[PDB]
Amino acid sequence: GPLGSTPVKPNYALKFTLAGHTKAVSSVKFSPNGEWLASSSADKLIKIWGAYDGKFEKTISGHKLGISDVAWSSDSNLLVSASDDKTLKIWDVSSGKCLKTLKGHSNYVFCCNFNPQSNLIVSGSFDESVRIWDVKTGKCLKTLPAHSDPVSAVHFNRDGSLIVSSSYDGLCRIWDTASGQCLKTLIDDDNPPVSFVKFSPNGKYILAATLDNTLKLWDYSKGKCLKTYTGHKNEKYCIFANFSVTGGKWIVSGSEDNLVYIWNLQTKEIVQKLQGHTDVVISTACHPTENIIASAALENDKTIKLWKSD
Amino acid sequence: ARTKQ
Repeated sequence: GPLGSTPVKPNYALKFTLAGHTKAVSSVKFSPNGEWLASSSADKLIKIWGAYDGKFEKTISGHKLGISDVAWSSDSNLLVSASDDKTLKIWDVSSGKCLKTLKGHSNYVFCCNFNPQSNLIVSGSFDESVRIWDVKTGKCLKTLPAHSDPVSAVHFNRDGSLIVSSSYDGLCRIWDTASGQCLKTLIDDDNPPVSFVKFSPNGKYILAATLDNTLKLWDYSKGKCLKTYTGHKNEKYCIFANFSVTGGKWIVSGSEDNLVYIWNLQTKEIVQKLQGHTDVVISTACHPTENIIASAALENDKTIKLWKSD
Repeated sequence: ARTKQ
């Protein structure tokens, strides 16, 4: 919009606060077609909300325990969610009904994701494994003995040929989806738990979060750390982190000081901090085409806020 | 749950 596309700093501003979840919100995700927003919560439910007006839409349910993650498919037609009931469920966002219940993990399922071709589901559990599922057959294709502690994040690259995973075991791993073979391990000489990780939108980099109030940008081919983003508080929870591109080029993340941080990807300088939540901001999301950010707070707050910028 | 430490 009106400010650059390479502005000095953006001016995100609160436009809506969504309320409905009776417990702590875990994550929020904008549909690929940018029309919706889905949120998972400790209250065992998933909620859909209009991306631009914030208006409540529907409540998809079925999980027996808490849901720590929820993700969309490319066609914006399905959702997958990681629950403490030890399962993952495929959902028809249209009918709100549960299509498949992926059974296999022996502990909580902490994270999940579809591949671009939406025929596969990657999952991360407490049991320290990473599983690849078949969306149609609802069966498990592989059980990667990925880490030696709980797995905090799982993500596919542009063509779903690679899977990146994180764990409290202080490790970041890249997997070959086809063979399930461990291709690379991003390591550190301190080994702080890795709370989050994700491929960049061009696939050349990995954005990772460690519980030492730090965010890192990695060149995975080279296995080198290019950027280090700091200034916030993250030592206890697994806060998702995003790549903002629609307007400027930022790295966005929730925080434990109840704020939302926005950093310049190149300079690593904080450019803006969104104030409004009254408890840790565990999840943020960046709108696919418009400068819209979606933040979600913990039980102490229980809301979701939508911020728009120029 | 992601909402618990």
